[PDB]
Amino acid sequence: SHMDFVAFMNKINSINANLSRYENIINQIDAQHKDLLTQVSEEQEMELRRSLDDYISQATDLQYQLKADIKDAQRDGLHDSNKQAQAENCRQKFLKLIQDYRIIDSNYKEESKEQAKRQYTIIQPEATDEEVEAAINDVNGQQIFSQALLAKTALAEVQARHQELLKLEKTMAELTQLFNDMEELVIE
Amino acid sequence: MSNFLAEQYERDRKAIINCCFSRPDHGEPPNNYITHVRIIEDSKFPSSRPPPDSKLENKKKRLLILSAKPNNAKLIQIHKARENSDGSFQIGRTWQLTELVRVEKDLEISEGFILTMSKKYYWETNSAKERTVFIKSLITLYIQTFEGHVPELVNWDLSLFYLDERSYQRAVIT
Amino acid sequence: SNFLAEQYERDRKAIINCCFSRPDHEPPNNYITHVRIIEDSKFPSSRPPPDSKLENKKKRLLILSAKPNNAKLIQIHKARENSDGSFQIGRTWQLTELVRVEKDLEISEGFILTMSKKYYWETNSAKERTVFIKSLITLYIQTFEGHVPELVNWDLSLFYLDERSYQRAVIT
Repeated sequence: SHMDFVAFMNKINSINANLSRYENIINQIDAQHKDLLTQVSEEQEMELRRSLDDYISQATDLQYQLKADIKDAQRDGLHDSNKQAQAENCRQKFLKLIQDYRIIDSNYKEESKEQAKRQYTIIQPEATDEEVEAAINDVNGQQIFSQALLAKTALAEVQARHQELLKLEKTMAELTQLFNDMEELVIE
Repeated sequence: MSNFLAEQYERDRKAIINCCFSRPDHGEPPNNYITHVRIIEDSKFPSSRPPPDSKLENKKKRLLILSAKPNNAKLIQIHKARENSDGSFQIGRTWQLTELVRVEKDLEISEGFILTMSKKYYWETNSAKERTVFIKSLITLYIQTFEGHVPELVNWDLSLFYLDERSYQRAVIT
Repeated sequence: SNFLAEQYERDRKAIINCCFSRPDHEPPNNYITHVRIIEDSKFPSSRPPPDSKLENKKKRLLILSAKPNNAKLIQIHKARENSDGSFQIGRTWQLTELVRVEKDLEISEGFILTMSKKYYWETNSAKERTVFIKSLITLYIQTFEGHVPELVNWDLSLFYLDERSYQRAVIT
């Protein structure tokens, strides 16, 4: 009906609202990445991690809602040429933003591995270069019982960056599975 | 009818899977079929655009197949096969997806494209929209596999791969 | 120091009297050990900043017990001391849920337990953390056929382990 159409527009307006909301979150995540890669004091370093941890969870929530809200608009358009394209246009915009996020965490990951290799050649003066490459790469690594040195507090910052690398790759694994979820044309 | 291609796609899909991606070898288990496409290759012009008057003797009917190793979904292989008279398929050349460096569209021929591994390979599909489907399948499979990177894209509409100008220039290997 | 042994002794008999004495329909669980912890209200899953206001700290206790019909069903409890002067259990895990036990290298009192979620607490001192973790892991070894949780930043000599014996006894 006619009233059954303005509800579909409310769905499209709600999706576009959470799409620009999701784009500003991704761009905010990238800003934290650029700042965390420079020499910043421990004072506001964890204040940037706190904002980053809050942004990453906000992204996870908006991804799940957009995944459901768009797929909800797709099945409404199963029997209308225009309602299908509008929901399809929201799906293509969603996938574009997932691709931006995936690339953003990709650049920050390689620039965090290189930033961790510079933090690892000091605690392990040997190994370089063949063995420092496989130390940062592949969980778990050499963090186990490298505790011969009980300056003493900075010995755990390499583990903070190494776990962040794991948290980044898991996120990209989530973004990859979300990217393939939206590529499925769900029917009902 | 514009829908016969989908009929021969599923037909070729079962044929490809039956003989090349279902039985063990000599012996790792077979790779996992992903997608395929029928390509045309010029025997005396394999790495560049053939001249417009190249007689049908130089043309070859081949197929490109994308598969992944059964114990690692991040090791995708690019295969090249031909139809046997028996009806099945025979893989002739296998590339590793990590070898993909450049993907170029032919601005003049709506079916031609260039893939660049260790060498340059010019191929063209049967229809203009089969080039778009397969290349979008290949690029998507690359971004998904290699941590969100892209090979050098030339003459392509970046929106087809859910990219724009500043995100391509940020994930391109160059 | 002296009072510390008397502090956990008054807590022990009070916890038993309030939560592990009379049956409430099944008989209660048998008390094993406990430790006084500090829980951050807004940062319960990671290290809080030093400038975290004291209005975010909470005085809780981690209690270990087991059902009287099976000494291999150890449960983890999070008790609360209240204004009434009484103990009240408000969170319960199964010992099988324990996956990762991590020690904070910078904070001598901080430790991380990873059940369904991650939980960061602080003991009242560095020695009380060692006692509770050494009791928790030993209880885990004795229960799950010699297996250990994923131990991080722990000197395995405390649990009579080394590098080779840990990779074979871990659950992953």
